Amino acid sequence: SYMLPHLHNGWQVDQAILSEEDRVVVIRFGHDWDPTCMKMDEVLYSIAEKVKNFAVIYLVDITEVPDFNKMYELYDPCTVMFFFRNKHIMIDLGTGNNNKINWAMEDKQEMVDIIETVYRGARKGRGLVVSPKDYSTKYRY
Amino acid sequence: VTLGVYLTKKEQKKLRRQTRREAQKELQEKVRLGLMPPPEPK
Amino acid sequence: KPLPAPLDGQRKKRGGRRYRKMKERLGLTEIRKQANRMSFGEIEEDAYQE
Amino acid sequence: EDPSLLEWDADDFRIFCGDLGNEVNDDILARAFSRFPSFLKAKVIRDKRTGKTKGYGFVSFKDPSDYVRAMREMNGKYVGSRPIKLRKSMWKDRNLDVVRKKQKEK
Amino acid sequence: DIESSLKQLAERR
RNA sequence: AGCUUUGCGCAGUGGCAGUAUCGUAGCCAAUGAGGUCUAUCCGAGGCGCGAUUUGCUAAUUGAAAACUUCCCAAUA
RNA sequence: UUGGAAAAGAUUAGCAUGGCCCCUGCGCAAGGAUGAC
Repeated sequence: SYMLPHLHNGWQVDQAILSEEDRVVVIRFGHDWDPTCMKMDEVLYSIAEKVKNFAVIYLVDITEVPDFNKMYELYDPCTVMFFFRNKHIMIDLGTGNNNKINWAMEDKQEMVDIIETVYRGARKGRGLVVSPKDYSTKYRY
Repeated sequence: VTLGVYLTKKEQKKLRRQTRREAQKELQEKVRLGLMPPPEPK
Repeated sequence: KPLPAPLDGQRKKRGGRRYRKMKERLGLTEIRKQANRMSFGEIEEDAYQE
Repeated sequence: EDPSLLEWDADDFRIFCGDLGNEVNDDILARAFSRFPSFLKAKVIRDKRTGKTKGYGFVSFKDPSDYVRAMREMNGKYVGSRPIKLRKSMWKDRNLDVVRKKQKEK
Repeated sequence: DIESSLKQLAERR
């Protein structure tokens, strides 16, 4: 499956980041073999037709284009990062850093809310968007 | 020859609303662009 | 099933017999008193009335 | 007094271009081509001896109808690091204040 | 289109 | 010759404004949508969408809430 | 007149505009009634 077209070329991915400016660009640097990236792709497909009018999500393979995993240092098996009009917005997840999500978010509503908040912060220009979630914990009990 | 036909009541209401809106918009465009000051709204 | 764009209102300039009717009928003004105060000194209701 | 409007008194359509970034549209604020003279005799005002722009900048188009059409079509459009909008200029010196005081209380 | 990528992913898993 | 009917569009006035005003773009619809009266009678709306748009003024918070320089010092 | 240092414009409320329902003056269609030594 993986209906989201993965930008094979690194320069193609960079141009795609420079392609759209009025919406949210999310790149899934996870390798499609691992099950975690499969769950991330499933979550994206859940929000494929929802956040489409406000965002443009693309997949990525760190093996295909390695420059993204060597310059941005995306060492996680499946890290979700955002870039808005040549500005990598930071989501205030609270996991020590804000460059990636790094978690296999199995909740479609949580992903949709995060996308909406990221879009609102990008519109407001805040480079560090306050994520409306307590991602610092496992959020399970 | 050149002859007309009847109209519709719903079409009449739509035409009246659209014509009033278009007249207001045309007046605003003509008197707000900067060619002639508009009067006070009465 | 599209999703509405993350956009809000531009600015507020109208009010009174143009937007006040909706804010008085639909979003009608509640008591706004005797229901928001807590009286941090005393205790009106029971300890576990809730 | 402020001897500034002497270089801009052209009976044109003047608009308020402000609430933008400090460096956004620093020198190309009039580079747009929505009309014939763009923002003629207009620039971005700034706070002197600080290297910073104080927001509002001059926006004066010599064509009134073209200015109105461009402002309506480009209200809050993407302008550099901060999309700014347009609104009617004040141009209210003391020659307007005297007449306003005369016509208000009388 | 997506068929080739899906087949490639499946063949490695 | 004066007036006037459906009244129309302009401009003024009065009132209404979430049930309403309208597009209704999805659908039926002058080739009948609907029924306790009227049933061999009546004959044009209804289901769902979305808002009630144009500007000015005061205030309000904030250090600043915006329209072309500024805080300073003996004089003129 | 002379002289030294230099919130990416927001919240809240009314007023008219604006939307429709009524009338008026205007403009005129098709007509309706009448005066015509």
